[PDB]
Amino acid sequence: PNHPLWYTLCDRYGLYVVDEANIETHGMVPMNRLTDDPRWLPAMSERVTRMVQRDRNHPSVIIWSLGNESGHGANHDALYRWIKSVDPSRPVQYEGGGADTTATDIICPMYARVDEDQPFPAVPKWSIKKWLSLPGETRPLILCEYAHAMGNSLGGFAKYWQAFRQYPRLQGGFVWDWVDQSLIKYDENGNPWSAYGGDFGDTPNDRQFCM
Amino acid sequence: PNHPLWYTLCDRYGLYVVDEANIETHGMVPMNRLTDDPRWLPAMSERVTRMVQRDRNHPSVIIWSLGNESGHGANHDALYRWIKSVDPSRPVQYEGGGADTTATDIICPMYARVDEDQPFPAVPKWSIKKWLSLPGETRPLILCEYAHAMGNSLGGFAKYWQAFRQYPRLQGGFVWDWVDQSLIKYDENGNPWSAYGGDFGDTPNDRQFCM
Ligand code: NA
Ligand code: NA
Ligand code: NA
Ligand code: NA
Repeated sequence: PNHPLWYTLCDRYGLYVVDEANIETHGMVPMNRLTDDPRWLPAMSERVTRMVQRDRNHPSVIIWSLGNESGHGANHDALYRWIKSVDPSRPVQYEGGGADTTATDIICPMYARVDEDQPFPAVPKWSIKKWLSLPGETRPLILCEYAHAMGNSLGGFAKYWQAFRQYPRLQGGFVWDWVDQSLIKYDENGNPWSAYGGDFGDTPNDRQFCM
Repeated sequence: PNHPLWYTLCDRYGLYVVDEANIETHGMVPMNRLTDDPRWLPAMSERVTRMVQRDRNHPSVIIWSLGNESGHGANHDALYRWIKSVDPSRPVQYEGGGADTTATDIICPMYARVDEDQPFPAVPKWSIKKWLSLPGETRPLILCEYAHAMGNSLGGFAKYWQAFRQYPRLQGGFVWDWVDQSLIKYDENGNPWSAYGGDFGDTPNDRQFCM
């Protein structure tokens, strides 16, 4: 959840908002180790429920998200249903556990390609065109993350937009991402420069991957 | 319907058969002028019912077809349901009126392209990949006709097969077609040659389009 003024500005300037719970357990092995554990349901529940209680009156918020990169655990299904029950006005989405689980109203993959399948075990990223028509599948597809804009990037961006326009159920996506997470450091003369991972003696680090 | 021995040979050698009623009204304007007319329902009914009565015991017949290029009329819907009622063991298909009408269990277009849409009014031929995932669509797609093999042709054949293998619900198609409809004629020296439309003083004719 963002600083509260963000939603005010989105209401007034006009931007659709996905409001997302502060839950990410990416570094767990497997990713859902905590989110499938009932011991962690109370902590997770508050991050979902208290977001809804705060932001439910903002017209800019159109979709609730259960968090990010926390696998798919039973705690997600419980909290999916909680939101559906208290606020039927907004779809609920969540990418973890393969982007098309029982905890999401929207097929919301990250970095699924337009034409190319990436058939990873358990959590495949199908071609978005292919994903829509998998047997029994009927949901809209909106990428929660796509076109990773790291350094000299956005090659193939047009391929996404051609597909979005041709396919009714491909309803777009959210580019990753808006702004480089670089930080200002200063040389001996006080001149500023842009710093990334490892520049603060921080270790281990992931270097330029924050930009 | 074919010569009775055909089905016997398909049973024994092993080929899947689409058994198709002897109904084509292509030259009508619009194409469904007779098939939407209840005065023509008796004649149509016999071409469907007497086919089913004859061929229903052949294992090679896996799909019934209501005919070809007769638009989509109320007579098709009636006869679709008749077959569904008398023989639940086989899907019923029919391409007329846009290939995805209420008279077909299978999306069965003719010459719909792999990636390219052809948005004709009333009867569009969508890209086959796109067709599968149109809102509310769930049926399998098998082209009743594709890859028109007229003369020096079958350019782009590989493109269909790549799509068929990638997409579960793209389950193939039937090439148009097996054998040139050329006829032997004899020259002044009694030497045989292959003839097509117009070579018998037949007019109007459609020349080489029979091959
Ligand atoms: Na679209
Ligand atoms: Na990053
Ligand atoms: Na297939
Ligand atoms: Na022909």
